[PDB]
Amino acid sequence: ELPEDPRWELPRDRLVLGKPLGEFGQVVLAEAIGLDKDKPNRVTKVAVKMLKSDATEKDLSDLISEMEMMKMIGKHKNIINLLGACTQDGPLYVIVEYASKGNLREYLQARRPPGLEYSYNPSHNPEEQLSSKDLVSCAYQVARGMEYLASKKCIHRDLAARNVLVTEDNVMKIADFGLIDYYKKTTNGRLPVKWMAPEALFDRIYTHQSDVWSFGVLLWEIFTLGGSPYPGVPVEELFKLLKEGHRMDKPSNCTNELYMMMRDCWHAVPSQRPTFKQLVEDLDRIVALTSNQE
Ligand SMILES: CCN(CC)CCCNc1ncc2cc(-c3cc(OC)cc(OC)c3)c(NC(=O)NC(C)(C)C)nc2n1
Repeated sequence: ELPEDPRWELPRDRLVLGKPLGEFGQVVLAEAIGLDKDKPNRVTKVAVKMLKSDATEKDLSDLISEMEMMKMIGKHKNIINLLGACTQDGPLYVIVEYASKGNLREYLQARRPPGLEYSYNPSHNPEEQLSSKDLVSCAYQVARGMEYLASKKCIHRDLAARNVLVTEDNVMKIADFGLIDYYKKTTNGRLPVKWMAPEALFDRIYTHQSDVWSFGVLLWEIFTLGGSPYPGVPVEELFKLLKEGHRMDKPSNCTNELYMMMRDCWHAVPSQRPTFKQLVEDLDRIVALTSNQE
C-alpha cells in the first residue's frame, strides 16, 4: 500500500474520470471538483495518469517515482504541473494539468498553411494561423521551461515537440521531465535518436548541454511547423551523418539569426553550446524584434 501525503491528496469522489487521451501507463481526461480549497465547487479539466491492467511492480514504482519527482521540482508556467493524487483505497491516480491543444508537433502541423494543388493534403485549411512572432514565442516559452527545469537540476533526456504540450491559452508546457532501444520508433513512427546529442548517443553522457542540443532540434521542428528531422534516414546512416559533422538545413521562413541559434545548440563541443539561460535571453530579445505582420 501507499502512504498518504496530505499536500497532494484529492478524495476519489472529487475526480470524474473521462475519455482516454492515450497509452508507459494510461492517461485519461477528467474533471476535478474542488482541487483548490477556493472553490471546493469549481470543476477543473485535468489529465490523470494511471496504470494499465497488466501493470508490473516496476510500472507502479515508475509512476510513484515520476509523481515524487514532480513534487520535488515545483511549479512553473512552462511545465506540466502536478495538481493532486488519489493514492488511498484504490488504484494510484496522478493528476496533472490538461493541455487541450495536444503536443507541440500536432499543434504546429494542424496550423500549417493551406494545401495547394501540389500538396499531400490539398484540402488542408486551418481556422487557426501562426505569425513569425508566435513561432519565436513558442521557442521562448519552451526555453523558459527548460531553464526552470535546469535550475532544479533536472535533465530531460528527451526534449522534442512531442514532449511539449499546448494549453487552451497557447501556453507551452514541457512534459515527461521526470521519467534504451535506438531502433524503437515513436507513436508517430519517428526515431527519438534524431533528437540526441552525439555525446548522449555515443557515450551515454546526458547533461543540460545535451538537452540544449535536443532544443536545437526542437527549434528546427518549430520553424518547419512540425517537420520530421532527417526523413528516410535509418539509425546507422544517422550515426554516420553525426560522425561526419552533418547539420540539418536551414528551414525556409527562418532567419539567419535563428538558424545560427540552432547551429550553436548543435556545437560539436558541449561546453561551447549556449545555456538555457542564454537562449531565454536571446529569445526574449528576438521575440520583441520579430514581425507579427506575417
Ligand atoms: C483530446 C484532445 N487532444 C488534442 C489534440 C489531445 C489532448 C491531450 N492533452 C493532454 N494534456 C495533458 C497531458 C498530460 C500528460 C502528462 C504529462 C506529464 O508530464 C510531467 C506527467 C503526467 O503524469 C504524471 C501526465 C500526458 N501524458 C501522456 O503520456 N499522454 C499520452 C499517453 C497521450 C502520450 N498527456 C496529456 N495530454
